[PDB]
Amino acid sequence: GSELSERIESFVETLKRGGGPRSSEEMARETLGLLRQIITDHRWSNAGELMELIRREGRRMTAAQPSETTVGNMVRRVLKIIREEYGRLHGHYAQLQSNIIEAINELLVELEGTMENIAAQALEHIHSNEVIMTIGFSRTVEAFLKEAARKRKFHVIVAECAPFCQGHEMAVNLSKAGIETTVMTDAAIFAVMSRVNKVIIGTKTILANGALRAVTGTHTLALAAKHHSTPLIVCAPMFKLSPQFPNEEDSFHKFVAPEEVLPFTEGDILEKVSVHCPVFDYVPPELITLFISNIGGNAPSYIYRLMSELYHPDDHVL
Amino acid sequence: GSELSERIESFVETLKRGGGPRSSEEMARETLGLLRQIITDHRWSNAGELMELIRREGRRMTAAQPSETTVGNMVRRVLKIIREEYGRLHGYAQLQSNIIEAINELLVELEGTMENIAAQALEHIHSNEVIMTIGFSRTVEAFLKEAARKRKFHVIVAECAPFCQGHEMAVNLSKAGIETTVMTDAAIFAVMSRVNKVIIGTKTILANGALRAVTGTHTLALAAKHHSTPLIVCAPMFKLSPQFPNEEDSFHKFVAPEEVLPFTEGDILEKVSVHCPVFDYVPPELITLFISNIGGNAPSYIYRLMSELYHPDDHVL
Ligand SMILES: O=C(COc1ccc(Cl)cc1)N[C@H]1CC[C@H](NC(=O)COc2ccc(Cl)cc2)CC1
Repeated sequence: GSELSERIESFVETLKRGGGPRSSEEMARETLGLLRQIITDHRWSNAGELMELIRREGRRMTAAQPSETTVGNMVRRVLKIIREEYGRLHGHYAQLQSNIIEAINELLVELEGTMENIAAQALEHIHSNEVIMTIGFSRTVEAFLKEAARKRKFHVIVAECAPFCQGHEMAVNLSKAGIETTVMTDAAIFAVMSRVNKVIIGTKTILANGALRAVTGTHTLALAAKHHSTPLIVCAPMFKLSPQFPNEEDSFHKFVAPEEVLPFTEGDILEKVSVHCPVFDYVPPELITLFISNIGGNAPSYIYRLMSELYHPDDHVL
Repeated sequence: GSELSERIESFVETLKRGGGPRSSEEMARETLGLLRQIITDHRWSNAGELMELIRREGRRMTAAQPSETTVGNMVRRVLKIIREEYGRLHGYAQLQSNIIEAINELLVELEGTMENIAAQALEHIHSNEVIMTIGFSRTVEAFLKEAARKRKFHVIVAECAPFCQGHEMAVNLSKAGIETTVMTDAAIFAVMSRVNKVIIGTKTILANGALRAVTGTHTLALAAKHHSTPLIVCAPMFKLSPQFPNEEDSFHKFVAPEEVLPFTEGDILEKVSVHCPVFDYVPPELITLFISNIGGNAPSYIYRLMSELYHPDDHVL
């Protein structure tokens, strides 16, 4: 009642103001915790009432932050879990609720071991004396490289990000493990692409056609990798996979304050100028060669089947 | 007279039978020596008579071996030299000493082409590089073996399937310590994902920037264009020819098929058709840069060298 509504409002305001929390795995875990706290302290007679309640709350959760699609596709996965449970129990009040609770429990067990499965399958994608290229900062590709460097010797080129240098902390965290990290700017990508053997990156949201939104500057990196025919690796978990089509809905990129690009101490020229800072960039599926998740490797021409294994087409509008 | 005739006939037979001599530089030197020897002991009143005489002997020399056009383009170079000398003397008796000193300075230019390629080789090799090379030629071997004097890099040598000529190049580069790796011509696209740039040579550069070379390098250039790696053809100026590709279908030099399928195979050698082309055709769109003794040139610039070393009248010879 009161505790649920204040936790929902604090969740909406935390998604509205900034990045709370930092990692996406803790955000997915607190989304599962919010959904289970909602379903253990509510009353429903039919499964469609719970479906409409989760739809109404998920509309507010995507209206809080449209760029953060992790809560949206997590709500959609929970909705398809509700649909599968009602289908398997239709062909149901306490047994159904216990089945949904244990399904959310085993989903949390699956969610806790995504990074360890990606690090375990990292050994069959990295060979010795290799040139690795990574843009931005994410713990998935960092655990990938720091597990592949336990038995192999190779080189990682960590490119920073031009609005805010998020690759510097990743570079000083990888160089503590001794993987010979090379740091450069965003303008040298094609200027290093003649020597890069394989590009291994992460992403923010896997779209439905195999496309992906990610940190900005990686569409250029994927274009240079397609130009130089180097294979592209996406170390992404199974909660960054969303059915939101790119050209279907608006508000694709997340535009932030232009102070990180052009500071306020520039002068009188800040009135007659128009400075934009898109923190996210769109990459088409033809520039992607391989996705790597906890269940293994998949083609970009296979992601639809994962949709057919994780999402319902009636829940795409939410 | 007699000495000229027996030397010309011995040259025709040693170009008809096999590769005599071995490298292209010494046979270009002996071709220029044959041309100066056949111009010092003849009598002519007009330059057109010597033009037709050089044309007839060049027709005989290309009829000796059509795929070996170094003698043909050197005959064409001597023809353009006597053409420009008759043009600068026309606008009458001192022409012979002019052609002798022109052939002399051409031989001085031909003696110092590989050292010029080695001098300009320093701006194309960086440290900790990988290098792919197909076939065997002394130009790219000398290139790498002096570029490794100040740089540390790697050389991938892919052997040739008709004649395994990459082996002597691998053991000649490994004596200099360039960390060369020997492989077949079969994992080229299996290794093209790591090759940074490809240093090769050629046998004959055509007029449109295309080139014939040792076989398997058209596939290698297709892989280099697929991976967008720069292709560097280290070739001198006597390997430049105006012979267009679609010209009477006598492009490839077909050799005996025992190196592909031996004679001890059995009864299946009757009902099979085994071909062995030693040369292959590479279009100019798969080439990024040519390296000659005067420097580097685009494949979209070779026509100007065709306008600077040859004349369009002498293309039929
Ligand atoms: O040292 C580095 C660092 O890479 C970079 C670091 C920073 C930047 Cl900006 C650019 C590149 N990379 C090495 C990785 C092995 C490779 N190759 C070899 O050492 C051996 O070459 C071979 C040999 C055989 C085969 Cl089949 C393939 C490659 C050379 C370059």
